[PDB]
Amino acid sequence: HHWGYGKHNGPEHWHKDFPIAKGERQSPVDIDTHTAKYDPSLKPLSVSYDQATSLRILNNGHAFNVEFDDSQDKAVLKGGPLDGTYRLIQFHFHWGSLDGQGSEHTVDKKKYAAELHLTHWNTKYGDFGKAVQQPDGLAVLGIFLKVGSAKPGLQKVVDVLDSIKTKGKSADFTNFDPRGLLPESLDYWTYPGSLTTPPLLECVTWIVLKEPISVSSEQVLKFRKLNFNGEGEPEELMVDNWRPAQPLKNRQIKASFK
Ligand SMILES: NS(=O)(=O)c1nc2ccccc2s1
Ligand SMILES: [Zn+2]
Repeated sequence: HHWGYGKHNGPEHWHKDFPIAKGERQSPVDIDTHTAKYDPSLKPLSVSYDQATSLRILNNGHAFNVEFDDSQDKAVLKGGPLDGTYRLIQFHFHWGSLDGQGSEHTVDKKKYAAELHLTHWNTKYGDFGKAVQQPDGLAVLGIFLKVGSAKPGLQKVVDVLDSIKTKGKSADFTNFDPRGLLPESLDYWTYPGSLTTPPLLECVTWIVLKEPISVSSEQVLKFRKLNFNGEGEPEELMVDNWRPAQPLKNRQIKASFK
Protein backbone atom coordinates (compact mmCIF):
# COMPACT_ATOMS: atom_id res chain seq x y z
CA HIS A 1 0.00 0.00 0.00
CA HIS A 2 1.16 3.52 -1.05
CA TRP A 3 -2.17 5.34 -1.00
CA GLY A 4 -2.81 8.41 1.07
CA TYR A 5 -4.27 11.88 0.96
CA GLY A 6 -1.34 13.72 -0.56
CA LYS A 7 -1.05 15.53 -3.84
CA HIS A 8 -0.29 12.35 -5.85
CA ASN A 9 -1.77 9.40 -3.97
CA GLY A 10 -5.12 10.74 -2.83
CA PRO A 11 -8.65 9.38 -3.22
CA GLU A 12 -8.86 10.10 -6.93
CA HIS A 13 -5.98 7.63 -7.45
CA TRP A 14 -7.15 4.80 -5.23
CA HIS A 15 -9.07 2.98 -7.96
CA LYS A 16 -5.82 2.02 -9.70
CA ASP A 17 -4.85 -0.32 -6.87
CA PHE A 18 -8.33 -0.86 -5.49
CA PRO A 19 -10.76 -1.06 -8.41
CA ILE A 20 -13.72 -1.53 -6.04
CA ALA A 21 -13.30 2.23 -5.51
CA LYS A 22 -15.64 2.61 -8.50
CA GLY A 23 -18.03 -0.03 -7.19
CA GLU A 24 -21.74 -0.06 -6.54
CA ARG A 25 -21.80 0.57 -2.80
CA GLN A 26 -18.93 2.93 -2.01
CA SER A 27 -18.76 5.32 0.89
CA PRO A 28 -19.02 8.05 1.98
CA VAL A 29 -22.05 9.60 0.32
CA ASP A 30 -23.95 12.84 0.49
CA ILE A 31 -27.05 12.43 2.60
CA ASP A 32 -29.88 14.30 0.88
CA THR A 33 -32.09 14.83 3.89
CA HIS A 34 -35.19 15.49 1.79
CA THR A 35 -34.82 12.24 -0.17
CA ALA A 36 -33.98 9.99 2.80
CA LYS A 37 -37.20 8.26 3.71
CA TYR A 38 -38.39 7.73 7.22
CA ASP A 39 -38.58 4.01 7.86
CA PRO A 40 -40.88 3.27 10.80
CA SER A 41 -39.64 -0.33 10.71
CA LEU A 42 -36.19 0.78 11.91
CA LYS A 43 -35.51 0.14 15.58
CA PRO A 44 -33.77 2.43 18.03
CA LEU A 45 -30.04 1.98 18.01
CA SER A 46 -28.63 0.05 20.97
CA VAL A 47 -25.18 1.29 21.91
CA SER A 48 -23.86 -0.77 24.81
CA TYR A 49 -20.46 0.61 25.74
CA ASP A 50 -20.62 0.22 29.53
CA GLN A 51 -17.88 -2.45 29.51
CA ALA A 52 -15.76 -1.02 26.71
CA THR A 53 -12.05 -1.69 27.28
CA SER A 54 -9.70 0.61 25.38
CA LEU A 55 -6.12 -0.54 25.10
CA ARG A 56 -4.00 1.63 22.89
CA ILE A 57 -3.90 4.57 20.55
CA LEU A 58 -1.98 4.24 17.29
CA ASN A 59 -0.94 6.68 14.57
CA ASN A 60 -1.29 4.45 11.52
CA GLY A 61 -0.18 7.06 9.01
CA HIS A 62 -3.72 7.94 7.85
CA ALA A 63 -5.50 8.61 11.14
CA PHE A 64 -5.16 7.62 14.75
CA ASN A 65 -7.03 4.60 16.05
CA VAL A 66 -8.16 4.08 19.59
CA GLU A 67 -8.21 0.32 19.85
CA PHE A 68 -10.43 -1.82 22.04
CA ASP A 69 -10.23 -5.28 23.47
CA ASP A 70 -12.69 -7.12 21.23
CA SER A 71 -11.84 -10.63 22.47
CA GLN A 72 -15.27 -10.88 24.03
CA ASP A 73 -18.69 -9.24 23.93
CA LYS A 74 -18.01 -6.04 25.88
CA ALA A 75 -18.80 -2.98 23.74
CA VAL A 76 -21.50 -3.76 21.21
CA LEU A 77 -23.80 -2.15 18.75
CA LYS A 78 -27.15 -3.74 17.98
CA GLY A 79 -30.63 -2.80 16.89
CA GLY A 80 -31.27 -0.03 14.45
CA PRO A 81 -30.95 -1.51 10.96
CA LEU A 82 -28.76 -4.32 12.25
CA ASP A 83 -29.44 -8.00 12.59
CA GLY A 84 -27.25 -9.48 15.28
CA THR A 85 -24.45 -8.15 17.39
CA TYR A 86 -21.51 -6.01 16.35
CA ARG A 87 -18.42 -5.64 18.51
CA LEU A 88 -16.44 -2.41 18.81
CA ILE A 89 -12.86 -2.81 17.61
CA GLN A 90 -11.65 0.78 17.18
CA PHE A 91 -12.57 4.34 16.58
CA HIS A 92 -10.87 7.04 14.58
CA PHE A 93 -11.60 10.38 13.01
CA HIS A 94 -11.31 12.15 9.69
CA TRP A 95 -10.72 15.89 9.71
CA GLY A 96 -9.78 18.87 7.67
CA SER A 97 -7.09 21.48 7.37
CA LEU A 98 -9.78 24.08 8.23
CA ASP A 99 -13.13 23.86 9.98
CA GLY A 100 -15.09 24.04 6.72
CA GLN A 101 -14.12 20.54 5.64
CA GLY A 102 -13.14 17.26 7.18
CA SER A 103 -16.16 15.00 7.26
CA GLU A 104 -16.54 12.13 4.86
CA HIS A 105 -20.31 12.04 4.80
CA THR A 106 -22.02 15.29 3.95
CA VAL A 107 -25.52 16.44 4.77
CA ASP A 108 -27.22 18.31 1.92
CA LYS A 109 -23.64 18.97 0.75
CA LYS A 110 -22.60 20.43 4.11
CA LYS A 111 -19.17 19.33 5.24
CA TYR A 112 -18.50 19.16 8.96
CA ALA A 113 -15.12 19.86 10.54
CA ALA A 114 -14.55 16.19 11.27
CA GLU A 115 -16.24 12.82 11.51
CA LEU A 116 -15.85 10.11 14.12
CA HIS A 117 -16.11 6.50 13.06
CA LEU A 118 -16.76 3.80 15.63
CA THR A 119 -16.04 0.55 13.84
CA HIS A 120 -17.80 -2.66 14.83
CA TRP A 121 -17.68 -6.18 13.38
CA ASN A 122 -20.46 -8.75 13.17
CA THR A 123 -19.75 -11.43 15.71
CA LYS A 124 -21.38 -14.12 13.59
CA TYR A 125 -18.20 -14.07 11.46
CA GLY A 126 -15.88 -14.75 14.40
CA ASP A 127 -13.13 -12.22 13.63
CA PHE A 128 -12.71 -8.84 11.98
CA GLY A 129 -10.73 -10.23 9.07
CA LYS A 130 -13.54 -12.59 8.15
CA ALA A 131 -16.24 -9.99 8.78
CA VAL A 132 -14.81 -7.57 6.23
CA GLN A 133 -15.31 -10.21 3.55
CA GLN A 134 -19.10 -10.16 4.10
CA PRO A 135 -21.72 -7.66 2.92
CA ASP A 136 -23.03 -7.33 6.48
CA GLY A 137 -19.70 -7.70 8.20
CA LEU A 138 -19.23 -4.24 9.72
CA ALA A 139 -21.32 -1.53 11.24
CA VAL A 140 -19.76 1.89 11.43
CA LEU A 141 -21.34 4.52 13.61
CA GLY A 142 -20.54 7.92 12.15
CA ILE A 143 -20.74 11.09 14.19
CA PHE A 144 -20.15 14.57 12.85
CA LEU A 145 -18.02 17.10 14.71
CA LYS A 146 -18.60 20.80 14.56
CA VAL A 147 -16.41 23.44 16.15
CA GLY A 148 -17.83 25.32 19.11
CA SER A 149 -17.78 24.34 22.75
CA ALA A 150 -15.23 21.80 23.89
CA LYS A 151 -16.14 18.14 24.22
CA PRO A 152 -14.85 17.18 27.67
CA GLY A 153 -14.96 13.47 26.82
CA LEU A 154 -12.55 14.04 23.94
CA GLN A 155 -9.82 15.78 25.91
CA LYS A 156 -8.08 12.56 27.04
CA VAL A 157 -7.67 11.70 23.38
CA VAL A 158 -6.34 15.09 22.38
CA ASP A 159 -3.86 15.18 25.27
CA VAL A 160 -2.16 11.93 24.17
CA LEU A 161 -1.71 12.97 20.53
CA ASP A 162 1.64 14.65 21.18
CA SER A 163 2.98 11.19 22.12
CA ILE A 164 1.92 9.61 18.81
CA LYS A 165 2.87 12.40 16.44
CA THR A 166 4.26 10.23 13.66
CA LYS A 167 3.26 7.11 11.77
CA GLY A 168 3.85 3.90 13.64
CA LYS A 169 3.88 5.43 17.11
CA SER A 170 1.49 4.09 19.71
CA ALA A 171 0.75 4.71 23.34
CA ASP A 172 -1.04 2.89 26.07
CA PHE A 173 -4.60 4.20 26.24
CA THR A 174 -6.63 2.34 28.79
CA ASN A 175 -9.89 3.16 30.52
CA PHE A 176 -11.16 5.55 27.86
CA ASP A 177 -14.97 5.71 27.80
CA PRO A 178 -16.32 6.17 24.24
CA ARG A 179 -19.77 7.06 25.64
CA GLY A 180 -18.27 10.50 26.18
CA LEU A 181 -18.15 11.01 22.40
CA LEU A 182 -21.86 10.46 21.69
CA PRO A 183 -24.39 13.21 21.05
CA GLU A 184 -27.63 13.40 22.99
CA SER A 185 -29.85 11.95 20.27
CA LEU A 186 -29.32 8.66 18.50
CA ASP A 187 -31.50 9.57 15.52
CA TYR A 188 -29.74 8.32 12.42
CA TRP A 189 -29.58 7.72 8.72
CA THR A 190 -28.52 4.35 7.38
CA TYR A 191 -27.46 2.88 4.08
CA PRO A 192 -25.28 0.04 2.78
CA GLY A 193 -21.76 1.09 1.91
CA SER A 194 -18.07 0.50 2.22
CA LEU A 195 -14.92 1.20 4.14
CA THR A 196 -13.70 4.69 3.21
CA THR A 197 -10.02 3.78 3.17
CA PRO A 198 -8.35 1.09 1.07
CA PRO A 199 -9.12 -1.68 0.56
CA LEU A 200 -12.57 -0.02 0.39
CA LEU A 201 -14.40 -3.27 1.03
CA GLU A 202 -18.16 -3.24 0.57
CA CYS A 203 -18.95 -4.68 3.97
CA VAL A 204 -20.38 -1.78 5.97
CA THR A 205 -23.80 -0.91 7.23
CA TRP A 206 -23.47 2.80 7.84
CA ILE A 207 -25.29 4.41 10.71
CA VAL A 208 -24.77 8.17 10.61
CA LEU A 209 -26.10 10.17 13.54
CA LYS A 210 -28.04 13.31 12.69
CA GLU A 211 -26.84 15.28 15.71
CA PRO A 212 -23.22 16.44 15.61
CA ILE A 213 -21.04 16.73 18.66
CA SER A 214 -19.32 19.99 19.42
CA VAL A 215 -15.58 20.17 19.93
CA SER A 216 -13.46 23.23 20.48
CA SER A 217 -11.20 24.86 17.97
CA GLU A 218 -8.29 24.07 20.24
CA GLN A 219 -9.21 20.38 20.27
CA VAL A 220 -9.31 20.08 16.50
CA LEU A 221 -6.13 22.15 16.17
CA LYS A 222 -4.36 19.40 18.07
CA PHE A 223 -5.61 16.78 15.60
CA ARG A 224 -3.99 18.89 12.90
CA LYS A 225 -0.55 18.74 14.56
CA LEU A 226 -0.32 15.02 13.92
CA ASN A 227 1.89 13.83 11.06
CA PHE A 228 1.24 11.43 8.19
CA ASN A 229 5.00 10.80 8.00
CA GLY A 230 7.20 8.70 10.21
CA GLU A 231 9.72 10.01 12.73
CA GLY A 232 12.59 11.93 11.23
CA GLU A 233 10.89 12.21 7.83
CA PRO A 234 9.81 15.48 6.20
CA GLU A 235 6.80 16.79 8.10
CA GLU A 236 3.45 16.30 6.40
CA LEU A 237 0.65 17.43 8.67
CA MET A 238 -2.12 14.92 9.07
CA VAL A 239 -4.99 17.00 7.70
CA ASP A 240 -7.67 16.41 5.06
CA ASN A 241 -7.67 12.66 5.63
CA TRP A 242 -11.18 12.33 4.26
CA ARG A 243 -12.52 10.66 1.16
CA PRO A 244 -15.06 12.75 -0.75
CA ALA A 245 -18.66 11.69 -1.33
CA GLN A 246 -19.13 8.85 -3.81
CA PRO A 247 -22.05 8.12 -6.16
CA LEU A 248 -25.12 6.80 -4.40
CA LYS A 249 -26.03 4.60 -7.36
CA ASN A 250 -28.78 2.09 -6.62
CA ARG A 251 -29.11 2.87 -2.90
CA GLN A 252 -31.67 4.29 -0.55
CA ILE A 253 -30.76 6.17 2.58
CA LYS A 254 -33.28 5.52 5.34
CA ALA A 255 -34.01 7.79 8.28
CA SER A 256 -34.87 6.53 11.75
CA PHE A 257 -36.82 9.69 12.53
CA LYS A 258 -39.52 11.95 11.07
N1 LIG B 1 -13.09 4.90 7.59
S1 LIG B 1 -14.01 3.59 7.84
O1 LIG B 1 -14.88 3.35 6.73
O2 LIG B 1 -14.57 3.70 9.16
C1 LIG B 1 -13.14 2.19 7.82
N2 LIG B 1 -12.16 1.97 6.91
C2 LIG B 1 -11.57 0.74 6.98
C3 LIG B 1 -10.53 0.18 6.25
C4 LIG B 1 -10.12 -1.12 6.52
C5 LIG B 1 -10.75 -1.88 7.51
C6 LIG B 1 -11.81 -1.37 8.27
C7 LIG B 1 -12.24 -0.07 8.03
S2 LIG B 1 -13.48 0.78 8.78
ZN1 LIG C 1 -13.25 6.26 8.97
